[PDB]
Amino acid sequence: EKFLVIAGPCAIESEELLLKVGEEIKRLSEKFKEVEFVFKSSFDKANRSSIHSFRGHGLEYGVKALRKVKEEFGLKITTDIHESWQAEPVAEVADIIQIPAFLCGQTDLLLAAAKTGRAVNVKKGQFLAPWDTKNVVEKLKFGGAKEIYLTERGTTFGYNNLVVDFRSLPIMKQWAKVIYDATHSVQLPGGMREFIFPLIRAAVAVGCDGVFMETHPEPEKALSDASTQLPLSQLEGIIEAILEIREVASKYYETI
Amino acid sequence: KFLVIAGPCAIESEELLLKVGEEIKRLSEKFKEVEFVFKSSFDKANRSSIHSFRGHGLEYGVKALRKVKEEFGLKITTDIHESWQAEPVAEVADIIQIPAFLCGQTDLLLAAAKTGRAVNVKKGQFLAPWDTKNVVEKLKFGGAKEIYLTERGTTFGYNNLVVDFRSLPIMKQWAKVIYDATHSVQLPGGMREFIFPLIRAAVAVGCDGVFMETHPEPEKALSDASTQLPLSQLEGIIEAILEIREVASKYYETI
Amino acid sequence: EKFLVIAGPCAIESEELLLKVGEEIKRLSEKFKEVEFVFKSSFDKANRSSIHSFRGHGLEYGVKALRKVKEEFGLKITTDIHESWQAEPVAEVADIIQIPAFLCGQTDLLLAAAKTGRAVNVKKGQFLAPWDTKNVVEKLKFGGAKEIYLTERGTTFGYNNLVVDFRSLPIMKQWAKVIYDATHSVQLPGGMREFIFPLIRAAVAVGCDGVFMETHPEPEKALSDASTQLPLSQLEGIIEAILEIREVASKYYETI
Amino acid sequence: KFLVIAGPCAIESEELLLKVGEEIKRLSEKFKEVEFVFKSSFDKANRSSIHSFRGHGLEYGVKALRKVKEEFGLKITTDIHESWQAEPVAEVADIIQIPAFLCGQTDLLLAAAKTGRAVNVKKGQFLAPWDTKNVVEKLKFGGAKEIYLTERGTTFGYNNLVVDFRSLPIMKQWAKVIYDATHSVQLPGGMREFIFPLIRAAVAVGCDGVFMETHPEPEKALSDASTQLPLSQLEGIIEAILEIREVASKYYETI
Repeated sequence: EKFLVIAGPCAIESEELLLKVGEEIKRLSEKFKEVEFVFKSSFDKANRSSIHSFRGHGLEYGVKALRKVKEEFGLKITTDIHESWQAEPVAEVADIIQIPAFLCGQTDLLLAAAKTGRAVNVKKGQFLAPWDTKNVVEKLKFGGAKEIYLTERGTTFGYNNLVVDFRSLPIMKQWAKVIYDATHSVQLPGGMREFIFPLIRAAVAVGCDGVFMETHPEPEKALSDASTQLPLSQLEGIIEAILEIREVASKYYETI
Repeated sequence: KFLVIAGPCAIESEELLLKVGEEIKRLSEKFKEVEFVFKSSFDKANRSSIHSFRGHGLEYGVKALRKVKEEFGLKITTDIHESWQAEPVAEVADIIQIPAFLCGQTDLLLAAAKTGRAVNVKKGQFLAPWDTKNVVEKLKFGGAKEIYLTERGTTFGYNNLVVDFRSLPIMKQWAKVIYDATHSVQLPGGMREFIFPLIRAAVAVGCDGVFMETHPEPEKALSDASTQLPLSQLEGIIEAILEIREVASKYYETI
Repeated sequence: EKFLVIAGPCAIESEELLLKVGEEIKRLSEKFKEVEFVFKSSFDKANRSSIHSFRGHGLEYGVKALRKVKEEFGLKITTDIHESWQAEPVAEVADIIQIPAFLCGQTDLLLAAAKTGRAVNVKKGQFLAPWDTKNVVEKLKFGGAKEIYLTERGTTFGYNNLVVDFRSLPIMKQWAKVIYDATHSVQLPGGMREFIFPLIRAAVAVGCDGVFMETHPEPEKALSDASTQLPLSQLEGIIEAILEIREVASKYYETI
Repeated sequence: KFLVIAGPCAIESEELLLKVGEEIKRLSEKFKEVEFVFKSSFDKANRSSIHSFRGHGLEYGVKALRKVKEEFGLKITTDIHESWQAEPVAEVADIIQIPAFLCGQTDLLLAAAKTGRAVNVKKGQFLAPWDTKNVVEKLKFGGAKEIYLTERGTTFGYNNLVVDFRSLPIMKQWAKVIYDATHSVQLPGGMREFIFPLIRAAVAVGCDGVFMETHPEPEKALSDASTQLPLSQLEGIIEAILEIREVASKYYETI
């Protein structure tokens, strides 16, 4: 089954940044034909810590940029919504509607995403036990979603720290396809980078259906997640490595 | 003065709200020293199961709360779940409540501040005490003047919440602090026996108010049945925390 | 029932330090007659982080100093043991044998303490759930202990941090007398001081049978726990406050 | 070379030790690339219950391990619980194992180093990865030269352990790192189904060896029955981690 790689800059800082990253992703999709790539970027960071941090350029602008990426490269698209009303407009361009970790339990947002007919990817809340994502998936099916993903992005471990409990991959696999978020799982809420690659290797060795990675031409200048966004030039090598580890580990993946 | 926010978890019916409102009114008359605020949610927006009780709607709920504020002259507070609900709710609500999961949603906070009403944010289970500083700033930026931060527990492994009381003095540096006595002991996903003990700790440590869900018959509650306090037990607990506070206040640190 | 106050310098830095603190504790015992005071100090810090930190002056020296305190002031004594063989010699002076948090599950150390006929106080491990102290008490009874205490000293909460779950007081009270350790519960493993008094108020409001506090004439010069040891001149006020909070909260203590 | 430490949890009888030793010997002959070490405890010093199996004593245990080292020529490792046991154990044990709870007991570490043998410390459930640096220093001070740190999980709420794999590269800065595949998934106080998945993660991330308890019939084990790996399953798992390591080693960071 085709492995999923969801990647892109954290925030749609501009339509130019989007096309620049989109070009590299299109190139990788041509090389890694056994992979299904999905371009990701948020039209809005609705929950930055500080009121002074970069949020975005609006839904309208974001959707237009994302659509430009899709038209120009033939890339599938995914972006996250924050309130029910955003589902409809976003569904016009997004192949996969993403649900933020903090909102994984908001019934109406989930129902709004499901009725669009698009695929839905829910980031598992940092407060949520893996066995409790069962009802999240149940809500989505109830709302009409036929293609569902659950994304592992770490769990609250003391203050300002997240730990990844890899037991969650096979548990959530019982009711949905599982994606490992390599970027936000090492982030210190409220170092980090050096742990991205090692945990990604662990994820594919344990077994998942896809990986999610934020990447930017020059992370040091990103308007959000600068410290954890992967340098764009490193994406190819990371992908090649996980496909290699995936292949050799695959014969041992347990049947759920 | 000391704040006591109480009421049934969900607006099961304006009838139930009036029965609880009557008692809160009575206690209100008995403890003139305490500022009571009637609380109840018009919608349980994040029940684990799709097949659970959510409520009767915003309109029916606002109308029911209006009836309590009118019949008993009590202050009101209910929680909002999306930005568009702030204004209609602000018609009745004296204090707008922000759910713990949504404590970081900038637009929800700004829409709350914009109504001019008081705003009470439940500290997320994922949030460090010192990180509530930015939450308060967003509300100030948005024009909020009366701001409350409510302690409701912190994620401790799976399906468990622990109350780190160090948070009370930390959050107090930038806002009035309320202690949520009922959601702080519930396991997410012994509960009741621990509500009063931890309530006593909160007042011994020092807080500006206490938040408690109460129901005539918690057993039959449509939400949080396991943790809602029997209405008949409310007076005794209020008297107990006022006596403890009277003695302990002598030692509350300045900060 | 007489409230227990266990206090003293963390480590027996010298016999002079011991007599100096012992004098203040004797004075307080005369004032607070409704309190049972127990003088505490370790003849050895058997698990400092660094091999270079202060450990002590030996079992022999320590026991002799502790005995001097007992003879000179009529104060009850408590100190901790680290290996089974230490129980016998230590029992000659200690009225209460303390079991370190990390060793709360070592069957032989527990059995060695119990057969001395002395009272035993076990610090609850930072890894231990409160309902699991039941078997610790069972082991002690099996070994002959008739007077047992369980001491709350925090729980592992992420890295380098402890949280106090006050629900543990009424749970452990089901099988033993409970003591709240005001000093080590705010310590950051591997600020702190400002939280000592507030958490002590919480402990007595919830309800316990005693409090444990480390105190030193000049904390800033202590050879161990300098940051969290309470200034000796502050002890009287802390004790007075907890007796006041205890009295007003007492009528509400639940029956276990 | 890669380390594989395996054996039954408790020395239930030198007989059982010989049956397991035979298989480890065979695998030893099959995977010449791997350094096998036979492991078994002569005493379960911290069972929750006083009415549980502890063992048959240090003398009986050392004798039984001696029989394995003699009959099969395999290296040995057992854990000590108090300082006085280091020397007698060092007669047979090639590697002295320090229990996770006692990883901070200076005298136990020093007595272990003094025997001149190799020392493997299980990282406490309460210990941060970076704080293992001082543990290693105590052993060096004590004369230890071959030092191992073993990852066995971290306290995550009550009765639960989580494995933070970030610890593998952190501890590796000052010692060889071993991953304990069996105690890392046990709940203190799904287990088995998670042993192999996490073992795969450990080798994908990078470690110098793996630790696994195995028993001919775990169901009948006198200790850790729920988590000991069936002896017949050991070969397949070893082959699996060698293949994963062969491919993943290309990407292990230098550090």
